[PDB]
Amino acid sequence: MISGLSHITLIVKDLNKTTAFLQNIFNAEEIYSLSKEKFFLIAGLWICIMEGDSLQERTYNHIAFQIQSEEVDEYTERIKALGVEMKPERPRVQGEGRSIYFYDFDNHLFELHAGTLEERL
Amino acid sequence: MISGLSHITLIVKDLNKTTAFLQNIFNAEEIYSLSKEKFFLIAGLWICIMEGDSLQERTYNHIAFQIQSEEVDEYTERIKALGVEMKPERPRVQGEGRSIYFYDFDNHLFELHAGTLEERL
Repeated sequence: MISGLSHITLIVKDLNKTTAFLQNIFNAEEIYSLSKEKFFLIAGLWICIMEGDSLQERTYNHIAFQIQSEEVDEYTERIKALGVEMKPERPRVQGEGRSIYFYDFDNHLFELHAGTLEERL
Repeated sequence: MISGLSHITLIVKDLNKTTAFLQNIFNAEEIYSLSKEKFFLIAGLWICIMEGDSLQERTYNHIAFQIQSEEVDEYTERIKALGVEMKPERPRVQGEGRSIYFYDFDNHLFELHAGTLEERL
């Protein structure tokens, strides 16, 4: 059996810049910083960031984090207030919960979803 | 606080084909199958697969799953035995554990790593 997820590794052009973004929105705790890179825990999740022009084009391939209903509006606020790229919010299926999509500086699509797979069925 | 991860969504050209791959290697349990898509649990992990030519180029952006030391060789075997693209294995820091990298059919890089972030520091 595969244990769980080990980590997600993401490649970004500016390190420091992505960092502030992460610890601002996702509130990542850094673990530490040869080759320039940094580790983070986001919602107990091992995220690794490596510097590099590896940012090929925008796709629907994305990571969704679980937030909670009341948080959606507050989180919308935060993302806007960092001037990060944030799509307008579409209503799903009033029983499928809400989602917000926004990018980091490096073509990375993020979703904040609210409403468990469990109920999502 | 962000709860955990909600799900990772991946875009693949052939659905059925990716599927077999997933449930073969990662042993994903399907949850179910408008628009063609399928859900899976991989190591208690909500993975969603959507059909689409959205497979922009190969990068180091990747997902690593946690496996265990003894499994490494067996898992190497499996990946080879599906004829999926698998990089040759590099020894890391004899105290940083081992890793294996391989692609799905759609420029998706996967890592199977063995050895906790905890000890990885």
